[PDB]
Amino acid sequence: SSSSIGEKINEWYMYIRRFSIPDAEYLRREIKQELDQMEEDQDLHLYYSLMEFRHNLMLEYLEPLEKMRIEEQPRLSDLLLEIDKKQARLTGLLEYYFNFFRGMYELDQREYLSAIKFFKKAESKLIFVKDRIEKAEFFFKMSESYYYMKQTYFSMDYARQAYEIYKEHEAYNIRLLQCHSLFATNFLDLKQYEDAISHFQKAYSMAEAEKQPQLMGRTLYNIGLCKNSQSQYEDAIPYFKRAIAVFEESNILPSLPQAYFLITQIHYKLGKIDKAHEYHSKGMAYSQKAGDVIYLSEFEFLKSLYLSGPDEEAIQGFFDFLESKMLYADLEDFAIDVAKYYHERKNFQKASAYFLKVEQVRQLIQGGVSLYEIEV
Amino acid sequence: VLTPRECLILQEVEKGFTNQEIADALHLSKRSIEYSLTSIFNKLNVGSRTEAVLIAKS
Ligand SMILES: [Mn+2]
Repeated sequence: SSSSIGEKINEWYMYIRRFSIPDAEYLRREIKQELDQMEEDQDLHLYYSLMEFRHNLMLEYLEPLEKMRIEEQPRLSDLLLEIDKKQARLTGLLEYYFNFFRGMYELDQREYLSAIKFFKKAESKLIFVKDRIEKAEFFFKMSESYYYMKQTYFSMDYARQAYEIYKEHEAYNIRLLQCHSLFATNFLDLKQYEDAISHFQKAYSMAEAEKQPQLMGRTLYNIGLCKNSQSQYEDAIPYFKRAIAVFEESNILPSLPQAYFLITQIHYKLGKIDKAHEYHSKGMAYSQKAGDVIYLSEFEFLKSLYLSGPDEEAIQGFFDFLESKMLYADLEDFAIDVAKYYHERKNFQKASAYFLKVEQVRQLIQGGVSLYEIEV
Repeated sequence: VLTPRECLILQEVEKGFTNQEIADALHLSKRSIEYSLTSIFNKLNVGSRTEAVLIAKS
């Protein structure tokens, strides 16, 4: 993994600063081999090249000590200061990548406080990153990360910082488009549905310019999603239909299980069961083809709920599956869907019970953190 | 403060291995063992292999 390789390069650097030769050599070797077995991103390749150079500098500064009597040798700790002093630009760049990659690794480990701390250290080193497009890429990645951590305001703020830089270049309309997608998804979490739609629409027009099938489709899907979240089911249908058409014309297999799911569910909810069934059959098949584990179970769930009675025992297995996967947001939503199914059927005892399930799920620790070395 | 792997190198030194024998035992180049010792000896503040062995043992 790109994320794990960067963290190994981090460890390599810590051994280099200590002049621990065996350790640094072992990591250097393992890292070279791992990168020889992959097409690494440009950021990772550069970080490695920098560290390779820095490792050779370590050896170069050590070399004169070989011929020195011991008392004439400087303390390694001072050698290190000299290196950092005479190679200030290298060091700063290394600090930027070290912290960025450690932050990414911590995020991956779901260590959120730790990720933020490293992301901030990285940002303070951004001055060493000259290319303003590379800066925008950092802000863009911060935006995606805080979208994931649901620090919605910070996510929008970083998207704005990225957008401002992309706006000044002409060859980056695609990234600009994705900044709009970032604004939209954030608006969506804020329930600002019209604002989200409006940005998805902008993104759409841009993706159509760039003739980008995937983005075009996703954009259309997200609009349908917004409509669906407002329970405006009829209004969502045409957008889901258009998205599917786009995905299907090109052969974007990965996107299809999803594109078929909400529209299938909608037709169940609208009581359009023959149409539901056809969407279901197709969506289920696409999921089987792509080998999509999650969507297989979710299409299965639609049957369990809308056709099978409902089948509460199968629904329960599904709920447990989602939870084991930490798909809490979907789990809440599906429990609501079950509650609402029973509600319309005037089965209020069952509805109330699933509404209770919803609250239980909202009580789970979904993104817990840990303080670093704070005494209680 | 030696890493476990640096201690390992020193342990082989105490047993009387040559640099070449340490290299082979640890799958490192001899050159790397030389660098390692220069670093290790500096850290132990000693000026010889024999004397690194003594400070090691205390
Ligand atoms: Mn490669």
